[PDB]
Formats: sequence, structure tokens, C-alpha cells
Amino acid sequence: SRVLLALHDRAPQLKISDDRLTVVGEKGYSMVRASHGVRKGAWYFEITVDEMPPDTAARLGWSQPLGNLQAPLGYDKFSYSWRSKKGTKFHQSIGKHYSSGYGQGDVLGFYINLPEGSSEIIFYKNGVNQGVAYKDIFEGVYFPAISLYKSCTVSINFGPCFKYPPKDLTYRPMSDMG
Amino acid sequence: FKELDENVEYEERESEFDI
Amino acid sequence: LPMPMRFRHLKKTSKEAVGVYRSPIHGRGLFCKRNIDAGEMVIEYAGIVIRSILTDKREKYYDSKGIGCYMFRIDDSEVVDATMHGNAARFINHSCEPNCYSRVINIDGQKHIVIFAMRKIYRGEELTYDYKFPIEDKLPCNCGAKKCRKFLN
Ligand SMILES: Nc1ncnc2c1ncn2[C@@H]1O[C@H](CSCC[C@H](N)C(=O)O)[C@@H](O)[C@H]1O
Ligand SMILES: [Zn+2]
Repeated sequence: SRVLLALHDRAPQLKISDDRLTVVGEKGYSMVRASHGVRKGAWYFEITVDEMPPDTAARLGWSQPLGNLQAPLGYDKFSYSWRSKKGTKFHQSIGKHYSSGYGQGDVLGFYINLPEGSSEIIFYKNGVNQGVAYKDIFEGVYFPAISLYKSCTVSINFGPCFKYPPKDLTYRPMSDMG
Repeated sequence: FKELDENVEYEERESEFDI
Repeated sequence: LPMPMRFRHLKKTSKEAVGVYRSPIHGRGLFCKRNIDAGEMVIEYAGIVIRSILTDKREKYYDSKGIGCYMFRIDDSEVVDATMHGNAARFINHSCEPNCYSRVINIDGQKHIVIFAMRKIYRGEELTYDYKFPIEDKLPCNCGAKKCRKFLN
């Protein structure tokens, strides 16, 4: 059925709402993946930062199944992330300059393209392209992925309707996987 | 070492895992 | 007694019940200064509680500084790192015929490693437990017991 935050594929310390679309962090960085992942084509989803108290943060993006649930997204070779703090992008624990930061009330967009042509990961802030973050990524299945540092709160939207659908970007909503 | 009387839960930083 | 009561009594009394002295097994050991009944808490293996994922980072650091690493795993998810902050429990030697055992207890949502007495232990005895090291390819054991397994690992 519908795409949701995964039932078991999640760090146990994260507090997931009953509807499985909202999650709150707990102490050190930890991660939850969606219930469905994609292998080919172009796909999109959104995450809204509901609340970002002082000294809390998020690293949001895409993860293969082996991505470590007890580490920030982007920690290892299995995922790619975008940090709320300073807009840094992370992969294999290397943080690089990417965009400006994002915070409470921001609606972030997450694009991936896996041609059956080069693979790409692109991040959006309230509908606006923040630039290509990663290109020619590792082959595999990628799941929408949330990692949180301390008690900030985010909500994921897999579609079909997005808050800020990007202009001239073709994709299927992650909800199509449902 | 440094003596403690009780466990302390390590307080990780945001950057705990970064290079 | 509710575990947090037993645990409170432990923390309030362990300093006067045990002490560190030279050991005939090895180096310095932990010793009983007053009789302890079977099943009673002896001392906490105290230190900094870290997530399991942080052990590798810390081990490599200590290794680079030539520092002996003192960690006691709680479970798959957490470890007590007593390398830099800890207590006298660090001095408890291994024995192949120990008089204590370690168990994990839960207090107010936090896990603690506590050493318990296997039997009634008398004043002056050295306190020991089985380290339960996995088998390597070796650290000679000097516990002195007739049933000594000759190596810790
Ligand atoms: N039964 C035993 N036989 C030989 N060495 C032992 C031992 N039990 C503990 N040790 C030594 O003590 C170490 C654990 S630290 C325990 C305290 C130590 N005796 C000290 O004086 O600091 C082990 O790595 C080993 O080197
Ligand atoms: Zn022995």
C-alpha cells in the first residue's frame, strides 16, 4: 500500500507518529528510511521542518539499505545527505559546500534520477533548485531517508501532490511506488 | 583516569561523525 | 527490593566496602574490606556511556596516544568507556574460578553494569569475575585456580 516511514527499518530511539509521516529526533544522529525505494527513473519527495529547537539539526536525503541507522545520513558510502546547519552536503562523512542552511518552516525537496545518462541527486528549498549535489552515484536501490540530531521534528510527504513542485523538472512522486 | 561516582551519558555533538 | 533502591544503597556504600591493593594475580586488584552476602551488588563498572558505533573512533584515538583502552560492553547498542573517566571497578582482575559476576541493570531508563557476588565473600578476599574474552590466536592467566584455563583468551 502507501509509502510511509518504515516500520522496522528505523533507529529505535526515533519517535515516529502513528501515521508514520512525522518523526522526532533523540540525542545523537540516527536514521529512518521510507518503506519503499527506487532503482530507476526520476523520483521526488518533500520534507517539512516542523520544529527545529536550538542545537538540533537534520541531515536529509537518500539511502541504500545498508546505510547505518545509528549514524547521520551521509555517514557511509550508502547515502547522500543535506544538512540543515549551513546547507552542507555529506557523503562518506565528508561535508562539502553546497547551499545555504534550512530550518523551521522550510519545505525541502528531494530529487533523484537513476537512468536505465548520469545519475543525479538534487535538493530543493521551498521549490527552488539548490544545485546538483551528487552525480554518478553508486548503483543500487535508494530510499527516502531522514536522520535527526536531538529533538527536532520533521514531516515527510511522498506525494502525489507536493507543496512546492519544482518548475520544469520531470519525476514521479514517491507515492507512485505505493 | 579521572574518578567518577556515577555513569555519565556521553553528549554527542552535531559534528560527532564528521571528518 | 526495587532495583533503584538496591542500586542507591550500592553507590552509597561501595567506597567503604572495597579497595585497591597489590594483587597476587596481577598488578593491582580490587579487594573486599567487609563481608559481602551472595547475590549482593559489589560495585558498578562506571564510566562514560557511549553508543556502540562510537567505539571504533575511540579505540583508534586511544591507540594513537598509547593509552590503554578500558571498555565494558553493555549490549549490542551501548558500551561503558572507562578509559578516561571511571572508578575502582577498573582494577578487578579475571579469574577462571571467580567469586563475582557482571549483570546489566536498568535504572530510570539508563543501563548500568553492576558486579554482583556469586557467593558470600569475606573481608580480605580479592574480587574477581570471568572477563569472558573471545578466544584469540594469547594472554597468560595467573588467577591461580586449580581449574585455570591458562589464558584469558
Ligand atoms: N587472571 C589474570 N592473569 C593475568 N593477568 C591478568 C589477569 N586478570 C587481569 N589481568 C591483567 O589485568 C588487565 C585487566 S586491568 C585489571 C587490573 C590490573 N591488574 C591492573 O593492575 O591495572 C588484563 O589486561 C591483564 O593484563
Ligand atoms: Zn586462570
